[PDB]
Amino acid sequence: MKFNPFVTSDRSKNRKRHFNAPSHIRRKIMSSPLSKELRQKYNVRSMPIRKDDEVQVVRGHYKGQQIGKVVQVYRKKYVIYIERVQREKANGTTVHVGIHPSKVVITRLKLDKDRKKILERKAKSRQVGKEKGK
Amino acid sequence: APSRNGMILKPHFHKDWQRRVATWFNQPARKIRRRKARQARARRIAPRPASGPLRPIVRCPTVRYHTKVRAGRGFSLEELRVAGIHKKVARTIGISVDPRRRNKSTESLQANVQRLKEYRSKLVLFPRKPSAPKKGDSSAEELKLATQLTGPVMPIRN
Amino acid sequence: VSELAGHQTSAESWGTGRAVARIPRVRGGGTHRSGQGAFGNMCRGGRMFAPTKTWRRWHRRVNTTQKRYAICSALAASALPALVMSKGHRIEEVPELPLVVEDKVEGYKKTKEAVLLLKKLKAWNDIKKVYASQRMRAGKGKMRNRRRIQRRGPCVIYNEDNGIVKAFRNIPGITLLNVTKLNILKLAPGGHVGRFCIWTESAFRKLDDLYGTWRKAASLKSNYNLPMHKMLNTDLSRILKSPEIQRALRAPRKKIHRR
RNA sequence: CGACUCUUAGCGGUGGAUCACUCGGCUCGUGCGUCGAUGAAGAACGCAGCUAGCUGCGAGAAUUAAUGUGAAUUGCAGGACACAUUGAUCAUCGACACUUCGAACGCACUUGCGGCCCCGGGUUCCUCCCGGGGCUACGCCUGUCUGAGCGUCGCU
RNA sequence: CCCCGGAGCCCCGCGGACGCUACGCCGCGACGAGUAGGAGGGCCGCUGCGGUGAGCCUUGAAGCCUAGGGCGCGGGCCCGGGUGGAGCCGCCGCAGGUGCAGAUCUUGGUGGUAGUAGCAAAUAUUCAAACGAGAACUUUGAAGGCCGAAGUGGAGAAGGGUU
RNA sequence: CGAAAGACUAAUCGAACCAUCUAGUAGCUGGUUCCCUCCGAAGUUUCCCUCAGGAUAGCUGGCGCUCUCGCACACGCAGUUU
RNA sequence: ACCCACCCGACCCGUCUUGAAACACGGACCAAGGAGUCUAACACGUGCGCGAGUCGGGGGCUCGCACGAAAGCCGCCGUGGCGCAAUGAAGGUGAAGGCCGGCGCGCUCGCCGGCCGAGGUGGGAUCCCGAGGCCUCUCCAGUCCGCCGAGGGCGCACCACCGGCCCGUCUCGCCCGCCGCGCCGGGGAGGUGGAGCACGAGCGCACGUGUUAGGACCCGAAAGAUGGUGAACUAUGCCUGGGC
RNA sequence: CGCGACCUCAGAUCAGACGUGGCGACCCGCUGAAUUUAAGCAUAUUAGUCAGCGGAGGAGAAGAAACUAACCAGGAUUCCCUCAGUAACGGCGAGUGAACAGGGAAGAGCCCAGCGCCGAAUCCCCGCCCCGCGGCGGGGCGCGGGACAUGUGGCGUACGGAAGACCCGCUCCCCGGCGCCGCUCGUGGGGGGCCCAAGUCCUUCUGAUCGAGGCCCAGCCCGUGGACGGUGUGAGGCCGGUAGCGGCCCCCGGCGCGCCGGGCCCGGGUCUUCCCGGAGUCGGGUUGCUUGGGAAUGCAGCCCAAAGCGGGUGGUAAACUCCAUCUAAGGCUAAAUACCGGCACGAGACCGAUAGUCAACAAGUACCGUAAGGGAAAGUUGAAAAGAACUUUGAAGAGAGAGUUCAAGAGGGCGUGAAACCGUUAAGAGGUAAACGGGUGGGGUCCGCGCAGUCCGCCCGGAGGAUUCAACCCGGCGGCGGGUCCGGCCGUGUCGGCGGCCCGGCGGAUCUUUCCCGCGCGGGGGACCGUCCCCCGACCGGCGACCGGCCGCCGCCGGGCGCAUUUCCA
Ligand SMILES: [Mg+2]
Ligand SMILES: [Mg+2]
Ligand SMILES: [Mg+2]
Ligand SMILES: [Mg+2]
Ligand SMILES: [Mg+2]
Ligand SMILES: [Mg+2]
Ligand SMILES: [Mg+2]
Ligand SMILES: [Mg+2]
Ligand SMILES: [Mg+2]
Ligand SMILES: [Mg+2]
Ligand SMILES: [Mg+2]
Ligand SMILES: [Mg+2]
Ligand SMILES: [Mg+2]
Ligand SMILES: [Mg+2]
Ligand SMILES: [Mg+2]
Ligand SMILES: [Mg+2]
Ligand SMILES: [Mg+2]
Ligand SMILES: [Mg+2]
Ligand SMILES: [Mg+2]
Ligand SMILES: [Mg+2]
Ligand SMILES: [Mg+2]
Ligand SMILES: [Mg+2]
Ligand SMILES: [Mg+2]
Ligand SMILES: [Mg+2]
Ligand SMILES: [Mg+2]
Ligand SMILES: [Mg+2]
Ligand SMILES: [Mg+2]
Ligand SMILES: [Mg+2]
Ligand SMILES: [Mg+2]
Ligand SMILES: [Mg+2]
Ligand SMILES: [Mg+2]
Ligand SMILES: [Mg+2]
Ligand SMILES: [Mg+2]
Ligand SMILES: [Mg+2]
Ligand SMILES: [Mg+2]
Ligand SMILES: [Mg+2]
Ligand SMILES: [Mg+2]
Ligand SMILES: [Mg+2]
Ligand SMILES: [Mg+2]
Ligand SMILES: [Mg+2]
Ligand SMILES: [Mg+2]
Ligand SMILES: [Mg+2]
Ligand SMILES: [Mg+2]
Ligand SMILES: [Mg+2]
Ligand SMILES: [Mg+2]
Ligand SMILES: [Mg+2]
Ligand SMILES: [Mg+2]
Ligand SMILES: [Mg+2]
Ligand SMILES: [Mg+2]
Ligand SMILES: [Mg+2]
Ligand SMILES: [Mg+2]
Ligand SMILES: [Mg+2]
Ligand SMILES: [Mg+2]
Ligand SMILES: [Mg+2]
Ligand SMILES: [Mg+2]
Ligand SMILES: [Mg+2]
Ligand SMILES: [Mg+2]
Repeated sequence: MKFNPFVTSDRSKNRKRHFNAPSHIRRKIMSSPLSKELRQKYNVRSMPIRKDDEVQVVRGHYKGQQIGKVVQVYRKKYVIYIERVQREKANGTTVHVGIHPSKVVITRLKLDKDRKKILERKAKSRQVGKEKGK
Repeated sequence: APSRNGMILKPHFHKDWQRRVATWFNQPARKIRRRKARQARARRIAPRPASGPLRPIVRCPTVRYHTKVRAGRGFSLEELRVAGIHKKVARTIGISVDPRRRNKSTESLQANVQRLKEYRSKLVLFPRKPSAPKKGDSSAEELKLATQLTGPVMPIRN
Repeated sequence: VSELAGHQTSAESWGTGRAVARIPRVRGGGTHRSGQGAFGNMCRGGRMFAPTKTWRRWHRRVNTTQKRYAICSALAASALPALVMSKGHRIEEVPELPLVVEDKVEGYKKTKEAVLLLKKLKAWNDIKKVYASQRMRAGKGKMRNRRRIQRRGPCVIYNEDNGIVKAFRNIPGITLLNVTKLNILKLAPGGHVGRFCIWTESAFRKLDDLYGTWRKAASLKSNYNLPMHKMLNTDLSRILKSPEIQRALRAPRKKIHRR
């Protein structure tokens, strides 16, 4: 259960919170898991997906073991566009098909300074909890 | 129209009463709020009784109640005078004082002096500074209790 | 429903003589809502017949002995495997029905322990059946935060939480009670009498101190004892084919004289 | 058989019931309990690269600064930026800013007429002229200055 | 002059239904109009809640439609097929904004009336051409007509507000 | 307001219009939602500023209780008659 | 169950009405909506708990409430309500009687010892006792078991009647009492008013029906009241223009 | 005829301050109806209610007795429960209607004028310096102004107070700063930020799964986390969260210690001598409203108009008289209490687009009205726009093919798509309008058959094949039932232990103060009674409350039994 008497557990409230979410908050919502490979290395479950990570689509039609680079992040549409994840429209023009970030797995991160410091913060909290549990 | 037998009864719902219906959906929320506020006040008045001050014994009025005895509002001045507590100070040691109480009979007076005497025996006056002057009790009766007294202080039992 | 609901219009009846129908109709304007139908419980817009009030007598208060009688009745039938099995609880492989346990079970701080316990005691197959029941609710309570529904599981009466109520918490189905604060809403859910519980020896001792045996007061509920029984020999089959009674009955006329 | 009419069924229309959804209501509760001449509420008129409405803002006008965040915004364009840099985008909001009416204040409501001090062009204080700036409501209190009275006195 | 773990049974007292949801099951008689009105029973029906069905459901829920198959005195119900595309029901309790033909009822929709009434105030149109997919109606030219300077002309006021 | 018609006062005048008191009151019209089963009326009484309504008797239903004995072994009651 | 045929039957519903197929009203058709509710108070019935009691509120103690604004507990458990006592306008008063023996003159009156203790008549479900049968494969003896049972009893509830007691009231009477002897206080007999007593039945909770007060089954006036908006139409006055 | 004091008055765009409007759920002061009820109506009622005006605050108002009572007396205000639908009012009709006591929530008490003493000992504003400065303050210094004796400040206010003499005991309280230490209850106060468990495991359905089966214990893994939401269906483990006395960073609060700057020489009792109270107010008369308040509950106007052992109250007018009880005509005060407005949250046996707010949407919008005001309708393609390229007919709208989609029998007002009503297709009928009830017939539509439906099941008899056993013992296991209650555990009624009784506790208006402790009372012992527990023996219900042996019976497994038995099959 949730016991904190200031959170909500109220369909209408959670959905309204979700759909009318502000960009910086959507960043967090649009997170996606690391590959087991990276999960081992960084000590981090998942990361906020970003403009030019390398990525697999895990479920759907485009479900496949190819590793496409991310193309853009349409936070309004809760979606990311990926390199070869696309479909030919009526008149031949390719159109980047949206995939939801959570149905995707990050194989290669785009590491900047800030992304580096984020991973350092998440790994540290994870190991504090393991120390507290032990 | 009345039909065969019944109390010829007068209800008072002729004014606009539904405009002034007072529901009680508060009450649980209220009861808690009081209770929190109560526990806070205890914690503020740290070793002092949660109760309040000590209050006198007093008989009720009228032939009806007469036989029973309650807590009164505060100890009279004669009762403080005889016990030998300066009225202005008595407030500072948790002794209720009203000054509007007469004192008719000497049976009610000596009882209420006895109360204050007993109070003064089983009271633990802390000194003003941690450095200990007169009046202020020993650090024994201080360490062994900086304890609050739950419930009414020296309760009256008829 | 709101006070103003339905009456926020100003609408007069066009009286008779206009054909139409003597309803109050919205006054004036160049809208669709003009000369319509206001106030009437029948009209669109309108005003529900006998709008619901807040001061409906919601709460309902019950005599204290009666409340206790119910709670004794539920306890008494938490024994009786039949009444527990009939109430659905898969109590087939459980070792003894007023199921009481060691008081390390106060100790446990992890679900891990609490589940392992339930599997040794063979009470897990109730929890298993709770998982099996988890499904979506039928209808409008879905859109009002009652979306999922399931079974009631093993009760677990404890005497003191030394950690226990944390341990049994995520295990779906389980409700934890104090002995000193029992509840008929939980001991007889659905107003239905049986329910598999799991006692802690400390708690299971305390029951007689709470409720009082037949020749001893409650000693914890001031002035109380058990309710006395109306009839003692419940098995009437043992009565009716006794020597004492069948001695004194005419022989049963049983021929069938048809027309 | 013929047309037409009636009935039933199939399929198609018309129409939007039903069912299923719900970023809305309705009710009960909790905490706090804050507007204004330092110009409120309310109104007006403005402001977007393409924008009418809703919203958001005020000539610094879909916002400036700051702090937090850490790559977008995205209908299309265009762009920026080096996202190893105060740094996109959101959020917060303590600095800055805040057109005109409005208690509404120079006097009027035409958006009309003014007065008084200072500044720039205009002069070379020559007042004009133009532009900018600052004052110019009523009531009232504490003081201040100037006064009034065959009001009550004193000295001359 | 004996025992039913065996008389063999139309009566069996040694143990007892195929039957016994004892709110069950069974037998005999009698009777059955009904407004207003009253009461009982509804395994009749609607929506939500606690219980409960190791219920049902993308291998197709709800709803909808059906010259298909049935049940019930009836309220109603169950199955088949179609359509649909995401939830829904049985039982035990509790709860109610719970069942429509009517209210010159309310809101929305649709007919017959009906291709009917009707498109009749103020004399008037015709020929050719152009454009154009297309001309009774546009435009140009030609003719014939009217308003007849108290104008069907030429300019404002108010009002409109971009006409 | 009226040289007077109760005329006119924004299609409204023998008392304008708007919002509220207001869901104003109504012994009077109208309507009042599923099935089976069982029982089943009254339009007469007295009183009423009562006569298109109430009250009160009556007539109806429901709940019962107390007894009775077809369990070879009955008292009481009647829209009769003697 | 779809269509068609034929014989017989068969006027359109709703409604008010003594009477509706009516030349009585409402109704073109379909969908959705749509009217005996809730609160309070009373009464009776029923179900449950406890019972001369019962009670839960209000308050408090136990939790951040996930379920909890629940659940539990309280010398508050009873301040208090209702109930356990009436009757009188009130001052007030306030439900026991009998018997026996003795002492006062047994005076159907006054005082002292013992015993029983809510009176009696009729009817009363039911219990209880039971003469006597009625047999047993024989003549008698004879405990055991029934079945019935004439006859006789205790008699619940309830009913009818008669007694009795309490309060009010009247009438008539004769005595008692003492810190205060008094315009003091107390009793008796016989009527008569009382929503009385005469070995208790209530309290709380729940459902039902009925009756009310509330918008009170739903729809409906003509009106009434408070506070505001309009003389752009029109009525009349005035100012300033125009026209014949 | 001047100059100077003061008094009363003006004027300043004089210096510096304040007030004005809004909101209005709650609150305070006025004002104040009528529908309505009374079955009519006028008093009454509706109601001191709606509308009207005024003014506030986070609450307001009230409040420290000119009180209750009549007691063995209580002791400010507010709130709840009760008092109580009571006392009372009332065309004594309809109807209306309090208070005290009692129990709670809370709890807090104070200050002037006066009377007096003190060189006005007081206040405001200037100006210079040091600190402090986003709630203009401290300290110092100025012959720098003014207020003030028509009275400022200290002491002091009815609970008495002052001044005096000696009885006693001793001396911390406050603020302006500047630091510093412990982050100080939802279990680290408040705010902000950023963080923290576990499957996308194997098969398989599907357009897509979050489904279905499985996975070292219902299956794997976490579980202080199986709330909720999102993600192409239904997800504890995909993502955000959720749990946690979990983490880190900011900021702010609140309280603890140190230093400085100031202020501050601040008691009590005992005896004496003095001191003491709010006027056009009380009170009366009155008229009008108001109240349950009745020969006047409260408020008013007008007239009269006080006193000081007075005055007020003491619920029936007055006189006499005793008692009781307060101390009016000046003021401040937190708390429990209220809250349909606001900001910010949480929840629901509520509504689910004719509902729920007028309003799920560009709604107080469009639109109407001169104006006050009135006031709608209107949600849904799909998982994704993949929103139909291209070919062709047409001036075009419209089509026909093609394509996308799981589907366009989802085509931009597009989920589902009822009925009325219409078009057509098929079938059937047709001069008494249609339609209907009952009864048959004919035709259709499908549905069940049968390409014999002769339907199964027992038992038996026969003829064919078939494996293994029943019967019988033997060994093992399990179950039932039984009495000898045999032996022991188990428990009901009784009796014995007075044995638990102090190693058995509660309760009691039983007793005792021979006891103890604390102040005749409280607490604890100590007797006593009632109730609940140990020891063994005896009798009895030997009770579903169990064990152990023995018996009898049953069943299963395994041995043996080979075929006049044993099942199977046709
Ligand atoms: Mg208290
Ligand atoms: Mg509505
Ligand atoms: Mg449904
Ligand atoms: Mg058709
Ligand atoms: Mg619609
Ligand atoms: Mg019948
Ligand atoms: Mg009927
Ligand atoms: Mg869907
Ligand atoms: Mg409802
Ligand atoms: Mg209809
Ligand atoms: Mg024509
Ligand atoms: Mg022109
Ligand atoms: Mg009129
Ligand atoms: Mg109505
Ligand atoms: Mg009438
Ligand atoms: Mg009957
Ligand atoms: Mg009539
Ligand atoms: Mg007639
Ligand atoms: Mg008819
Ligand atoms: Mg006729
Ligand atoms: Mg009529
Ligand atoms: Mg008609
Ligand atoms: Mg309907
Ligand atoms: Mg009853
Ligand atoms: Mg009645
Ligand atoms: Mg009603
Ligand atoms: Mg009306
Ligand atoms: Mg009138
Ligand atoms: Mg104001
Ligand atoms: Mg009337
Ligand atoms: Mg009337
Ligand atoms: Mg009238
Ligand atoms: Mg009144
Ligand atoms: Mg008002
Ligand atoms: Mg105040
Ligand atoms: Mg006072
Ligand atoms: Mg009081
Ligand atoms: Mg009462
Ligand atoms: Mg009144
Ligand atoms: Mg003075
Ligand atoms: Mg989901
Ligand atoms: Mg989930
Ligand atoms: Mg996670
Ligand atoms: Mg009055
Ligand atoms: Mg008197
Ligand atoms: Mg005050
Ligand atoms: Mg809609
Ligand atoms: Mg709709
Ligand atoms: Mg709506
Ligand atoms: Mg819909
Ligand atoms: Mg739609
Ligand atoms: Mg729809
Ligand atoms: Mg489809
Ligand atoms: Mg579709
Ligand atoms: Mg559609
Ligand atoms: Mg849809
Ligand atoms: Mg045909």
